[PDB]
Amino acid sequence: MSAFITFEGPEGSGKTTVINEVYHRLVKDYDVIMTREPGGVPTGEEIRKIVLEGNDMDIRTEAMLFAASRREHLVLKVIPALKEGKVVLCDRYIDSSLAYQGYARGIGVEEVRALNEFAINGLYPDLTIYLNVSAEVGRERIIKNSRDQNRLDQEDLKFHEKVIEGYQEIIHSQRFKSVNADQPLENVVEDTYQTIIKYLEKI
Amino acid sequence: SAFITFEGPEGSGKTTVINEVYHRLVKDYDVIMTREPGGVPTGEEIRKIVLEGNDMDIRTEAMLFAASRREHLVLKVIPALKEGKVVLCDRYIDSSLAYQGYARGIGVEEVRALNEFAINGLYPDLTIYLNVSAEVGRERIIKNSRDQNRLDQEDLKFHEKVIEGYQEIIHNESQRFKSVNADQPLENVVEDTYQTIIKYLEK
Repeated sequence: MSAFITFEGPEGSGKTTVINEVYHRLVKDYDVIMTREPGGVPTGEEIRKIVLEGNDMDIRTEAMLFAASRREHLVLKVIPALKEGKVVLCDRYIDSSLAYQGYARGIGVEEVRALNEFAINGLYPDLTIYLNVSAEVGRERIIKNSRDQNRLDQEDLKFHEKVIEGYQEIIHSQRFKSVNADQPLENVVEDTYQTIIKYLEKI
Repeated sequence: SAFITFEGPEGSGKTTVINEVYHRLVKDYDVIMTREPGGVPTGEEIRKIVLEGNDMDIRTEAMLFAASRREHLVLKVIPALKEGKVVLCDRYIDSSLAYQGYARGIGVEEVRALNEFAINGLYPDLTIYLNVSAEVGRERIIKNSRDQNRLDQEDLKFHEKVIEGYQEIIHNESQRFKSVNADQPLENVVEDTYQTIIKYLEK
């Protein structure tokens, strides 16, 4: 049957790699799609461009625009797939907004949750993989992946720590499954894949 | 000194923009503009090998363009930077990544490795991305083509892929990147680019 599976984690958690590798394994046996907001949905792309073009934009305005883009992605892409009985793998969803805008940026987690409950109208994921990386491991991955940087500055280090603190508060319901993302990526992929098959096959 | 690159797909107004921005900048800054390989003889000779090729392997092409890029860098750009000049360049590593790495399918991590070898740590201080939507870009190309009234399918698909490659590169949110809305009339694209550059130089 259908399943809406989201992937969450801070920068440096291996998330992009993980979702892609898992998608490539799952597609052999499941009617699966992989997406990331706005996912090619034109209204979502237009909304997101307003944020990209913003100049010192108010963070609550940004959050509302992201929530609107989220809804467009959900109604025009995700829900149609779930109605066809597909497995939908989504790279970031409500929890990202809560950790980044709510906690790290300081709007407030409850405030951003209220906004996002309006946007999703009850459509919480069936399963959410939290790629649980420590700040230090994540930092090295971020430096490695960053084309132009060899060390992170203090502002970036602190923000990364605050995002992790936020996610830790959020994950402390049954939809969340944590995977140890401090392991080599090959193991993070394997643990994630096994977590998902157990959910899908109800074993 | 500042090394500033301009990037964007065909139909982004790049040629017009760099030329007009340079004209204004010359009045107030010690600045030069160069079109890679910039008349550097070795860079030109290396490039000619590609231009005269017959069904040449794309990796061979990429390595030759990288060697040509390095000659431009060591013989023309770096000496100008060392003299305190601002150097505007019409294409650089982001173009190779979007075109060769993503669109032509060599692989982004592979082209990144080659780019890194070629530049030996010399990243732009500032990169202006002329962010055009595929549809406006398409229409600009048709407008500027004296021999075509419509683009063929293959060319449309390739254009879309290059834009998608650039979108992945700016999703990385590196501070050197600054996105300019290239869907606007060119007069506005020029103005926004010029204001972006002066803000950086006066910081």
